[PDB]
Amino acid sequence: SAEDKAAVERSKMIDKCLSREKTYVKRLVKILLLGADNSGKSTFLKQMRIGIHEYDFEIKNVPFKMVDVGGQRSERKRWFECFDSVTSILFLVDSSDFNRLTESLNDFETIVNNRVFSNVSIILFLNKTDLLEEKVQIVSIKDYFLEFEGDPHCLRDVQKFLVECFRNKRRDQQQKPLYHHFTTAINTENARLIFRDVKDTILHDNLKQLMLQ
Amino acid sequence: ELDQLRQEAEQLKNQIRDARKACADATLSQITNNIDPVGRIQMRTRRTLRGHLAKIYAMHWGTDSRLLVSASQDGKLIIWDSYTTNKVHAIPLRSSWVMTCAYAPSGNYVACGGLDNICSIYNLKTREGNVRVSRELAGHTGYLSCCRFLDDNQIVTSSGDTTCALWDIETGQQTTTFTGHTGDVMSLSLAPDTRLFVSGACDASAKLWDVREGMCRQTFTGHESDINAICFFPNGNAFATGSDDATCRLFDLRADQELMTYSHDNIICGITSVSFSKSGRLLLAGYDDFNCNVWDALKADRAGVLAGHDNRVSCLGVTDDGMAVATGSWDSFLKIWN
Amino acid sequence: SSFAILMAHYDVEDWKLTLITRVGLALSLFCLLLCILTFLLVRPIQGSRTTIHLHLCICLFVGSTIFLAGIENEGGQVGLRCRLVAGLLHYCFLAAFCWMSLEGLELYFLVVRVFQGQGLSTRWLCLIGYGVPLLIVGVSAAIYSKGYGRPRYCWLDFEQGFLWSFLGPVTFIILCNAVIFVTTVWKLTQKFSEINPDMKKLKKARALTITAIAQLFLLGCTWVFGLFIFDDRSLVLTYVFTILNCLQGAFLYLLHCLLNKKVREEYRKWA
Amino acid sequence: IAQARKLVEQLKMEANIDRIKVSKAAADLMAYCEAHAKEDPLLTPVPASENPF
Repeated sequence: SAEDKAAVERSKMIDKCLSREKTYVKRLVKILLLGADNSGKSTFLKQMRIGIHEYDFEIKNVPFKMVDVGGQRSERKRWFECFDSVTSILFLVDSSDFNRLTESLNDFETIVNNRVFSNVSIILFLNKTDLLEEKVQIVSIKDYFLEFEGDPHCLRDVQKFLVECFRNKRRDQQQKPLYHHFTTAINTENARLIFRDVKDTILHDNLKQLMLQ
Repeated sequence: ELDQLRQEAEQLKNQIRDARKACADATLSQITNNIDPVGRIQMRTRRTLRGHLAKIYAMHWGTDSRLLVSASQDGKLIIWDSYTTNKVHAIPLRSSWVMTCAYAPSGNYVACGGLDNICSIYNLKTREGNVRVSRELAGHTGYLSCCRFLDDNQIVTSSGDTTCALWDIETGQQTTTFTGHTGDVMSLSLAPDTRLFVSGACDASAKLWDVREGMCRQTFTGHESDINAICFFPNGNAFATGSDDATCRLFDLRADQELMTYSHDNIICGITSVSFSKSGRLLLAGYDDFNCNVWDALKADRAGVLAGHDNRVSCLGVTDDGMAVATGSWDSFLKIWN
Repeated sequence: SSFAILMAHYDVEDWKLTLITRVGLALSLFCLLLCILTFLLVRPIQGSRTTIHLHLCICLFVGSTIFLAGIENEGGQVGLRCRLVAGLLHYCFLAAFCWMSLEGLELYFLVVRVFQGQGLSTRWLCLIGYGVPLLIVGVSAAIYSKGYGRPRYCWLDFEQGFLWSFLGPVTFIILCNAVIFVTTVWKLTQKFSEINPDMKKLKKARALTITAIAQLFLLGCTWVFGLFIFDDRSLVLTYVFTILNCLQGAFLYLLHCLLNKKVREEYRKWA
Repeated sequence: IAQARKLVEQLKMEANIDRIKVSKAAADLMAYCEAHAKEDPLLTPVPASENPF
């Protein structure tokens, strides 16, 4: 009856737009991005481009959505369940700054041990690796971490200790692995690293689905 | 200095508890023992609203009891015509983590918000039918959890600041700030006369506020977990509250205490949404067990079950005329029940 | 009479093979009807997996029923009904193999093109798995319609090489599915320790064996024993093919309904 | 300092509130539910002619 037909046509147009974006939705990969002000998060995001902010980009024709939580923590079930569909958590840390390493470890422990983030993988980026070579051979990480074992002036020992410190803050039932990369925020290989880690995580899920028992 | 005031607070709390005990002479169940039960209540899905691509977190009815606004994780609002299952609008949002949505009583504006810390106002009726952001309300330091229009110009929002705010949309300013909660405020409910409103926070407490004076008239306790939903009784002299302890409670404003508890042993999951029927006899509650339970509000009896959804029933809604019930869920579907 | 007629380059005759075929096919038809009900009713398991499984089971059920009812010829003369049932059997089993190739393609989408959403819809799956057989059967009938039916059985004709119209697609699908099966097994063995860290080595072998066998019965690699049936010299291969492929529906039912946790949960919820 | 004083003052305003008996409140809720039972489509289902769904 004149207006009814127009209303149905408008509904059909809206449905067509929704169907057009549905294929993108079913094929999108979401990653949490967590980092402090010293972690080089802004430089990392700017290099890949070249409140909570959403970054949309594509790697090898796969749509990605990095969710940048700008230091907002809520420790509530609703806030964590808002991110129950992410495939991975990306964590940037300033590996050089030993005085703020404990704060980063505590934040990591608070986030990755939530029941919502069970069955999501962790990609851990240790930025400022070039600055570690300067800071190593000048200061000793034993001055900040008395549990350190090895040569504090060796880069491999310090890097292994940092990755072990972050791995030990993950409680039991680690269904998904922890991926660590020693990179810089201006590195051009970071997108490929994230792509490979996410692909491995999704392969883990797919093979677990193939598991009969 | 500190010890004296700490003891004074305890004495005042004991005095309030004693007054509440003195006003409690006969329980609601005892008085309503002689009222006949409402019997089995069967509601059937009349409409299924499909089109959302992700979990539906919020939903609000219109004053005309025909139009419907819904919010989903995919990052947009849809205005539905429930009589004909027609999409009137599809409004993309700047932030995809929307947690609440409001529909103005006039029908000219809708509101939404979430993790973006902003209450965004959209004008539905502009020139040549273009829906644009009329106003963005900033000032909340936490995620915005609920919003309800008082009129086209003022709106009350609750956030993770443990505070509520009354806004002026024309100026975009917080006219009045409501402080006093210790946990994150998760729910709101405007009184039918629009003069009072109750808020439920993550401190197992509900507070009654005066919009004009900006003060907490009463504080209600009794729950054991985070209050997720709250709703006034139709007459405005009482309200209901659902929390994560698998329990609904009915609180009286004038008696200033809990009247009766809605719970069952078989229910252990949290309650996401509560609503009343037009007469107040039915208390509809949505649960994490994929179901919506209908309660006899005067006898604390399960009148019926709404069991059409496949995921968490995240929102409920009853029309002003009381004809239909809209249930939103995490399966990206809205269902209309009679 | 025997299930090996679908692959044999001669007229296989053995009462034991006929009895095995009848018993196994009755049991498999019961299990395949159960499979169709499970794949159509159990909501939590719905997906591309379940769609391809359901349509493969439908094709196997229809083909097995037509085989049980009309594979034998009476009177020694090839009538019109014999051509019709020959063509129907050709279409049904070629459709089953097309849906098996779709199983393989979906497995490729799982283990190689790991990211989800890049796949084929239900309409395209049905179009492929029900129209490629239609194309092949139509072309074969147009070229050589006299190849449908024999005086002994109502299934193709090996004198002019017409049986390769069924064997060639089967061979191609079997080789492709074998490649994807080896890839799947390799990836699964690589990642089992990460997926299940504390399931030991004996239970590792048990789980890997069960999963590999389920995929083998999905992909149709059990039909490779029929590609070497030319003479009486291959009785062992003939019996192996008949036993493994008359029980294919039953094995699929076991390994994909009785060994699925969600199916058991829905079964318990139903009762 | 300020927080304790504000809490005490708020509790003082909460204490000096004219409360009524819960029997009267239950009676008022009963009266409202009984006065509007015929106007509730969910409690009393409406004939299909007058149901817009």
